[PDB]
Amino acid sequence: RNFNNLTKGLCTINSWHIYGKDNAVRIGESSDVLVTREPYVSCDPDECRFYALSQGTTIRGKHSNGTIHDRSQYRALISWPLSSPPTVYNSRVECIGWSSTSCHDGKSRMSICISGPNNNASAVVWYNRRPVAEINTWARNILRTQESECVCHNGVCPVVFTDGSATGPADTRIYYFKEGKILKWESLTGTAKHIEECSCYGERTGITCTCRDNWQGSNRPVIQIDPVAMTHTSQYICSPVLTDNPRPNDPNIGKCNDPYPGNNNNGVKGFSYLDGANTWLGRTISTASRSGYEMLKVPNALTDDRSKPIQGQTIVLNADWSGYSGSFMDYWAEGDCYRACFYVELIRGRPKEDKVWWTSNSIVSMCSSTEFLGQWNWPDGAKIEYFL
Amino acid sequence: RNFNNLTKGLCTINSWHIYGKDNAVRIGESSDVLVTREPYVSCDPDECRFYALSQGTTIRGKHSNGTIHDRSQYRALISWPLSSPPTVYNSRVECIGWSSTSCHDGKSRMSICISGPNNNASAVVWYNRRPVAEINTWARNILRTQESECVCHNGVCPVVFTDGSATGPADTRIYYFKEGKILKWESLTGTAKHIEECSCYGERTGITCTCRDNWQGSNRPVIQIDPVAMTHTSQYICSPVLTDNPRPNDPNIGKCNDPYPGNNNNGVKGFSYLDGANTWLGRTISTASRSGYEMLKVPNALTDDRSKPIQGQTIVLNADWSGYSGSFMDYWAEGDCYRACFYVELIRGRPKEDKVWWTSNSIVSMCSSTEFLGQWNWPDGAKIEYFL
Amino acid sequence: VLTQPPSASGTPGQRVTISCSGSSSNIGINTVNWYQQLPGTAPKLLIYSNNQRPSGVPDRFSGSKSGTSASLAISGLQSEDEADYYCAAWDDNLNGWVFGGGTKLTVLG
Amino acid sequence: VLTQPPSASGTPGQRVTISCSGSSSNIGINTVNWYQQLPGTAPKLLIYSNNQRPSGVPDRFSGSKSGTSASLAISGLQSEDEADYYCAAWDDNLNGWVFGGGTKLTVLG
Amino acid sequence: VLTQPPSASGTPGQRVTISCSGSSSNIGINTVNWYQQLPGTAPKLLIYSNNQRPSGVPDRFSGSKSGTSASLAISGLQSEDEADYYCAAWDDNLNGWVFGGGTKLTVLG
Amino acid sequence: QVQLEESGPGLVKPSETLSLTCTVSGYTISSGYYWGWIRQPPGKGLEWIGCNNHRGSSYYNPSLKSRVIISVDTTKNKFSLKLSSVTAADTAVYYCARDPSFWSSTSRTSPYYYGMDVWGQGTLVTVSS
Ligand SMILES: *[C@@H]1O[C@H](CO)[C@@H](O[C@@H]2O[C@H](CO)[C@@H](O[C@@H]3O[C@H](CO[C@H]4O[C@H](CO[C@H]5O[C@H](CO)[C@@H](O)[C@H](O)[C@@H]5O)[C@@H](O)[C@H](O[C@H]5O[C@H](CO)[C@@H](O)[C@H](O)[C@@H]5O)[C@@H]4O)[C@@H](O)[C@H](O[C@H]4O[C@H](CO)[C@@H](O)[C@H](O)[C@@H]4O[C@H]4O[C@H](CO)[C@@H](O)[C@H](O)[C@@H]4O[C@H]4O[C@H](CO)[C@@H](O)[C@H](O)[C@@H]4O)[C@@H]3O)[C@H](O)[C@H]2NC(C)=O)[C@H](O)[C@H]1NC(C)=O
Ligand SMILES: *[C@@H]1O[C@H](CO)[C@@H](O[C@@H]2O[C@H](CO)[C@@H](O[C@@H]3O[C@H](CO[C@H]4O[C@H](CO[C@H]5O[C@H](CO)[C@@H](O)[C@H](O)[C@@H]5O)[C@@H](O)[C@H](O[C@H]5O[C@H](CO)[C@@H](O)[C@H](O)[C@@H]5O)[C@@H]4O)[C@@H](O)[C@H](O[C@H]4O[C@H](CO)[C@@H](O)[C@H](O)[C@@H]4O[C@H]4O[C@H](CO)[C@@H](O)[C@H](O)[C@@H]4O[C@H]4O[C@H](CO)[C@@H](O)[C@H](O)[C@@H]4O)[C@@H]3O)[C@H](O)[C@H]2NC(C)=O)[C@H](O)[C@H]1NC(C)=O
Ligand SMILES: *[C@@H]1O[C@H](CO)[C@@H](O[C@@H]2O[C@H](CO)[C@@H](O)[C@H](O)[C@H]2NC(C)=O)[C@H](O)[C@H]1NC(C)=O
Ligand SMILES: *[C@@H]1O[C@H](CO)[C@@H](O[C@@H]2O[C@H](CO)[C@@H](O)[C@H](O)[C@H]2NC(C)=O)[C@H](O)[C@H]1NC(C)=O
Ligand SMILES: *[C@@H]1O[C@H](CO)[C@@H](O)[C@H](O)[C@H]1NC(C)=O
Ligand SMILES: *[C@@H]1O[C@H](CO)[C@@H](O)[C@H](O)[C@H]1NC(C)=O
Repeated sequence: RNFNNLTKGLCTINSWHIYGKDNAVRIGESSDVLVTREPYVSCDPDECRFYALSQGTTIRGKHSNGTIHDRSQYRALISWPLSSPPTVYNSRVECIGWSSTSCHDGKSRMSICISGPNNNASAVVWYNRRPVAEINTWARNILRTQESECVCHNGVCPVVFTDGSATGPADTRIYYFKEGKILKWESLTGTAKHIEECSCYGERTGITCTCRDNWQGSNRPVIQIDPVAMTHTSQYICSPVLTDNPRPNDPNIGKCNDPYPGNNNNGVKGFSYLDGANTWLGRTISTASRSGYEMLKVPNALTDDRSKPIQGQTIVLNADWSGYSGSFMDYWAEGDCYRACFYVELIRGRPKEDKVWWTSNSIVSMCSSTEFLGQWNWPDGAKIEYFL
Repeated sequence: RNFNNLTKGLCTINSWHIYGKDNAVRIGESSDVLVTREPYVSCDPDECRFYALSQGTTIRGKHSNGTIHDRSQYRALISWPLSSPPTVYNSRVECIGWSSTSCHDGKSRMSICISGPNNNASAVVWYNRRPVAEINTWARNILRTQESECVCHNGVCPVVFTDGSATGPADTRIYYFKEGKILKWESLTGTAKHIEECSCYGERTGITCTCRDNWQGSNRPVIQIDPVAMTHTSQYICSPVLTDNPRPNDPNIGKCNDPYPGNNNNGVKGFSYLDGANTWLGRTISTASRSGYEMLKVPNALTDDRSKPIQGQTIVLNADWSGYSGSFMDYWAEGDCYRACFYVELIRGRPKEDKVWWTSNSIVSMCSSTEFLGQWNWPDGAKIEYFL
Repeated sequence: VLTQPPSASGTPGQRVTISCSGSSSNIGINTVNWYQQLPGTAPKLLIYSNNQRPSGVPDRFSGSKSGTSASLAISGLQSEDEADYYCAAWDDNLNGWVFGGGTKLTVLG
Repeated sequence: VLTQPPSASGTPGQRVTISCSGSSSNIGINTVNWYQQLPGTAPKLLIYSNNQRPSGVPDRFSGSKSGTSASLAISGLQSEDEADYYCAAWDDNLNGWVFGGGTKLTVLG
Repeated sequence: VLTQPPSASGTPGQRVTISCSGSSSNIGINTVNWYQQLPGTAPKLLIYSNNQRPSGVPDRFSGSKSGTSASLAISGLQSEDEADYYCAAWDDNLNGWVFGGGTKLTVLG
Repeated sequence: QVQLEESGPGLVKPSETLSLTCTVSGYTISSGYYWGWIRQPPGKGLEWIGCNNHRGSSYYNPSLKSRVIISVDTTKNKFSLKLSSVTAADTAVYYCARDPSFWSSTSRTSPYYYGMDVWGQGTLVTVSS
């Protein structure tokens, strides 16, 4: 084979349609389904799979008690076929660690996993199932990565890392990898102030990433990466549509070389597709909780500080619990453009449901269409009382 | 394909990083996971798998009562993907027997398994999934083998066997196999006095094996095998760092043409990487029990009887139960050197935990790195009370 | 460990038996031996190989084995047969001579 | 949260101890500190790094840790040692200074 | 079938409410309507689309919906409001107009 | 010897933001030790709130973060604590303290996690109508 190149444009997005859904909790009630968090979707040239970090226990086991904590020596990155639940008998382990990211470059898959204590943390870069290279910490404060998939161009796969306070300035770096090896890295630049958990996609040029600001505001940072030059810049989305959670109420005028204030030290992973007029943003419905989920068509959101939605679609009702979301694409599909897709984590259990001592998620994902299609709701459908 | 040749050197080892972990017991609490012992790791040209001897029962079944005994007609060698638990639905059986070893020569896999009564025991050599050759006993006292993987060079795979008292002199032999057939064998020679359960790795020349002395001392034997000449020698490690378990307290000066005394008729499987300055030894923390595990960098340990550690890493805390350990390598990986790796068995249940009537293990493994990475702990994380 | 009853009895001239049992790793696979101990001395081997006896042992002592259990039959019980009887076998899990404790045989009268 | 008993006691001159315990994310991995609070003021650090003490702290105060539990031993108990004692440790799940509540040490007499 | 309480009551001038609930296939997704039936006649539509009312319906009748439940609030309760009130919604599993039975609202005095 | 002293209002109404300032003297805080705050309800034990340094590398108690801000003014050698939406449960003694952890004291021979060696005398804050 050869390396995948970013040559096609994005398809026009008129509506979204369902791509996949595992119903992991509904199944888990009576079967050997693993407890997971932080799911994402990624495709190889001929296959799409779900990825997630498991807790080293099944939903109904007794070791499911306390799964609310996310950094432990029992966590690992697993992969399983789309729309199947993450069962113990069909999952493959990709790596070990409490935080990770992965992607395919057209020849093979790269996977980066972070493990260790909060200070003396480390990351191991795997390629084609072999460990290749390692990274130690620099700030010594819970090294973090993207969670969602990475995008490669001609063999080069930029990856975003953070080490430092999650409630203050932090040192972030972009590493450029090829076949698992480090070509170079850069200190992050531009006007964004705090970067975490970036969701990225490529088009015909560079790679665009939507990230979380977990310090000052509800205004998401955007990173623009040029994989050939291996250079980048950053800014916030200039739009009076806030997308983080929690968030203050939407202003009439947005700003973008400064985070929009009002909700400190918090936020969630999310995504956007920025394409001039063909621009869509995702967010929760609730401004105070991880509940509901919607897509809004907001033309020129990246640069127009008075832009407002002109079209949209409800994915998850605000009556239903939501979770982290992010973007993905099939870069090997036939056609002259890429079909944009995204996924949403549906979180059940603690801390919102205190009747159980575990936490878990189900996953739903959707892809764009050029047709105007109808809409429906996508809850996980699990009855918490069945687990009591 | 062709045969694998031992042509590359060892990589510099500055630190160890996690390679894999199954969490078999934590999962087993609520699922159909098999009871095993004596795990090891071995790789084919494109895949790494865990190997272990199963007891013919699941952890939560009623036949798990009494699994403490290790020689029975219900034992078999199984293989399953790295970091997955040894479940009943994803394991492949390689052979039947209570003691075994295996390895890949670049074209196919060889597997040797021992079965039978304590006196009229026998071994069957399999190759490419067919039985090829058989070996009967010579001393008639529980024929034993290496447990961990074997190393092949240009098709020849030396294997170490023992038949005789485990508490006195015994007859040991080295067999040289090719494509499952016996080319020759040799009575063991050199100055080592008692050899069991050898852990071997190759470099650019020969094959180096670290073995257990289960009779006179805490000073591990080393066997040096030349696979081309099909000849060998032996000695003990000349280092005042004892590595067996139980062991007396470390002396100031070691010795090596005689076992270091003080703890008779006991000991465990373990390993070392001997490479002049780039020398690392593994051992338990406890001197009296199979608890904890650490790696020590002890330059020139093979020959310097006053050498002491200059660097090290804790793998398992002494608060946690440990078990057998050993070495392995991926001999098909890209690069100019071999990345050294090792594994540790974590034993749970009887005889240390008398609240349950079974025994089982979880497995963790690590590989070297040239970077200086931090360290963490790797317990299995199972709550014994959940099984009561 | 093999299992034996703590005692046995009968009158002179009667046939009495002592049983022994348990597992597949020992008497269930290997042969079983019987020994007789008198209060003041070392035990004597009476039966070996399930049903053979050393020269000098009376033929009133007859061993038998089946399955995972075994027994010693004493025909023509004599006053002189009052003794502690022991069952023993090689047990492959331990790889060496397991005893069942003993049975006290009392001759009545 | 770390666990401590609500109270402890002894007479002058006795050796008394205060325990502290729970989890693998905190004292089970990191070091443990002890602080002493008198009724009218801020707590003073007595023990750090499991068994070290700041200059000025009497050597009658001796810390120890094992497993997932720890303790503070007070030798030569004085009337002046009546105090609220606290156990604290970094806990990686929260990533910042967990306290066990306190133990009231009463000197009898 | 939707669930309604069998009765409701209050005195003139009070605000009273009638609840309606159950499932995700009906009021949980679609809109809810309310109808009022007097003892001698056909029911009248009061509320449609959760909170809208047909012309001629007093503004004392206010509908509301959330989640999988809904209610009708009657402000300024009048003697004339004594009636059988019904909750109804489209239910996609049946694909056609499910009713909750009715609630009898009694004006006291 | 560095001294610490808390100051600010002893009374805040419910829902209001509480603001306390700790003045540091005898030491320039731009040098890097972490400074932070501890809370002690009148009848309870100690609770850590958070700490920060001159570079803003803050740490906060997860139960309070998003409600609480800790900042450092190197120019005036002061640091301060702010908590929005105070409630009855927030009545407590607040203390400011110095923390030499994270090798911020400029030593690598120190425990990474050290403890709090310098405490101010503290202040009592009541939340009430
Ligand atoms: C079959 O399926 C299809 C597909 O699903 C269904 O059709 C869909 O129906 C949904 C219904 O929700 C629509 O979604 C909403 O769309 C509106 C936008 O559409 C209107 O406005 C557009 C722009 O208006 C501007 O330009 C015009 C130009 O002349 C100007 O006149 C106007 O004043 C303004 O300047 C128009 O383009 C659009 O017209 C088009 O569509 C018409 C539809 O019938 C058609 O007739 C026209 O010819 C033309 O085609 C139309 O006028 C979004 O605004 C809306 O999003 C808001 O509301 C949802 C409701 O829950 C909310 O969740 C969103 O968050 C958002 O509301 C918040 O943000 C606002 C931002 O300012 C704020 O103002 C709101 O108050 C609110 O804010 C609150 O929450 C935030 C949360 O953080 C908080 O911060 C705030 O403080 C506050 O609390 C939805 O997206 C679909 O677009 C529509 N799709 C299609 C393709 O038609 C169809 O009905 C189904 N059929 C059946 C039988 O079931
Ligand atoms: C982030 O992660 C990194 C990576 O993990 C962390 O850094 C690691 O921290 C660990 C802490 O455990 C270190 O492991 C120990 O290392 C020491 C060796 O290091 C010291 O000594 C070396 C050699 O000294 C000799 O040469 C010097 C030359 O001048 C000479 O002066 C000296 O007198 C002596 O001759 C030095 O090379 C080394 O210096 C280097 O590292 C320094 C670190 O800070 C650095 O400053 C220097 O510049 C330089 O770089 C340093 O001085 C090992 O000795 C130790 O192993 C012993 O202790 C552990 C403790 O539990 C024990 O388990 C071991 O078994 C062993 O102790 C037993 O055996 C001894 C053998 O004689 C015996 O004496 C002991 O009493 C003890 O024996 C007991 O148990 C046995 C059991 O059978 C029993 O038989 C006996 O009777 C008895 O009961 C550890 O290996 C890592 O090396 C270090 N790694 C790195 C890369 O730095 C880092 O801290 C983490 N950071 C954070 C923030 O968390
Ligand atoms: C799950 O783990 C929690 C850990 O706290 C258990 O909660 C403890 O349960 C014991 C026994 O009932 C109580 O004495 C403790 O006070 C509890 N601690 C807390 C903080 O509530 C819980 O029982 C476990 N059980 C289940 C069903 O998950
Ligand atoms: C597991 O097997 C052991 C085999 O000994 C069982 O132990 C015996 O149990 C019976 C019934 O309670 C007792 O009469 C025997 O005295 C026991 N023998 C010994 C040596 O303890 C044990 O009960 C089995 N059960 C479980 C739960 O594993
Ligand atoms: C990707 O673009 C580069 C630009 O030089 C080209 O060399 C490379 O071959 C392209 N990749 C493929 C698969 O053609
Ligand atoms: C291994 O070395 C021998 C030495 O003669 C050589 O003949 C053989 O072909 C080598 N193996 C391979 C795969 O080249």
